[PDB]
Amino acid sequence: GAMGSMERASLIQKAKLAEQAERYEDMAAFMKGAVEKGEELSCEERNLLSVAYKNVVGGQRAAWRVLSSIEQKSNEGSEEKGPEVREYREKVETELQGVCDTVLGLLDSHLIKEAGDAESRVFYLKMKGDYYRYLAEVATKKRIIDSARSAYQEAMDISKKEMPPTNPIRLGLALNFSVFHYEIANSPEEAISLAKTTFDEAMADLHTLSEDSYKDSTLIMQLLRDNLTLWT
Amino acid sequence: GAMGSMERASLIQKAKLAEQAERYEDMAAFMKGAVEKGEELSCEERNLLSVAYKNVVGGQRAAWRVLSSIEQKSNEGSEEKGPEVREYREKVETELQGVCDTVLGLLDSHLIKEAGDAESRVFYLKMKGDYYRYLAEVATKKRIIDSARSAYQEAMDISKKEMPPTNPIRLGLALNFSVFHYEIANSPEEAISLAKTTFDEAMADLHTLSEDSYKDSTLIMQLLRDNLTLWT
Amino acid sequence: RSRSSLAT
Amino acid sequence: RSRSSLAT
Ligand SMILES: [Cl-]
Ligand SMILES: [Cl-]
Ligand SMILES: [Cl-]
Ligand SMILES: [Cl-]
Ligand SMILES: [Mg+2]
Ligand SMILES: [Mg+2]
Ligand SMILES: [Mg+2]
Ligand SMILES: [Mg+2]
Repeated sequence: GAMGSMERASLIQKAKLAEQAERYEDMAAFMKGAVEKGEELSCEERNLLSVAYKNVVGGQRAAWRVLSSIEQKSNEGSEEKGPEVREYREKVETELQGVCDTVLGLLDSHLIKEAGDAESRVFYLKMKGDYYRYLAEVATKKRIIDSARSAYQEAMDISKKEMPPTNPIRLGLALNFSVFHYEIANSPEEAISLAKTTFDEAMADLHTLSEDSYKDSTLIMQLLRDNLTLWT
Repeated sequence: GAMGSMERASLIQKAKLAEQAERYEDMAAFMKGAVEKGEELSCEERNLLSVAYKNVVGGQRAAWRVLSSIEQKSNEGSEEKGPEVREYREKVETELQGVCDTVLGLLDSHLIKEAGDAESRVFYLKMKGDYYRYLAEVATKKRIIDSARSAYQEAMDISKKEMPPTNPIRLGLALNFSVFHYEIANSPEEAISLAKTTFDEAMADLHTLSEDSYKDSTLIMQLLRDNLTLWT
Repeated sequence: RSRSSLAT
Repeated sequence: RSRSSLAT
């Protein structure tokens, strides 16, 4: 693609510049180019990839929700305004699906299969679950939901065997899987149970951590607690 | 172009949806398509065009400033990091210039020449000044500065003859021309004089206005006052 | 309203 | 730092 002529290190450098400039579409394109060089990604590089695409799809998801809400209102004594709301919601939806398909394609070709360490494999499987979850949010679907579930479950199984309960990757995975249960899978009790158990097992392991690791873990634990407060 | 097959009214409708969804690039593309239908724009439509492109170029300008600052820091005991900062600043700069050229092209073909009423003609000439000003911010230039000056001056001459001193278009034009003087033309005294005179002449005309028009005018007057406080 | 992992 | 007309 268009990044084929740029050095891997230059793509990484420019991804960091793009982040500083809040140019997340550029950041994602640079990181896609870096992945396509075919080498494995370091921890920092994995995080750049994740930040870039999370910001891109996050803006698409927010736009899609605005347009979907307008579309649902039009379908209630509502005056007919023609096909335009549906058309434009479909346009944004198709672009969102394209970004998800792009990320899933990078994971399948070939990030996941080359990821042998727990930290990398769990990271990528969580990403797979997340981007299938974003596809599920707009799907009208059972197979997409099962694909998200399967990726999250494999990541959970590895994380429980290979990582301590305070590990930020493990915590963020559990957080997002709990959101999947609550918002996608119609399983609020599973969401609540997962969030509670994750929080409590992390609490009990905080004593092993340095000041900096304690800050990292407790930040994510607070999101679990915020959700539990919303859900109960 | 790609909007050639879409109805004018549908483009306007979708521009409004794009605004609600904060999808300003889409909004601008829809409004470009509407302009290219060849009919004059209403007041509301002119404002949609302006909002869309101001938001697009505003994000580019902010990114350009981040990257330019990093580039200037690298050119001070600074370790050599290669061509990447310059290359990426140039990429953003070229995209910014392209958006400005697009807007200026719409104004020249054929919005300005068909604009006969003061409200439309002043609006478009102000836009011309603004987008030449954005080109001047990145130029390394005398001719660009003179083009901005000339457009603003023609807009000022019409606005002073045809609009009351509280008219929000006239006020916003004076505000932006004063910014041109201060930030582009190295003329802070002219900037201060223009802002002061504009503010004082508007003050004296507020008594003629309704409650709603008073709110509209005083909001912009506050920006003139904020700048005067910064500049003096 | 549910919070997922931060974009960062 | 100078303020120009709002994007809106
Ligand atoms: Cl559309
Ligand atoms: Cl396990
Ligand atoms: Cl570049
Ligand atoms: Cl005059
Ligand atoms: Mg190489
Ligand atoms: Mg490996
Ligand atoms: Mg027609
Ligand atoms: Mg006319």
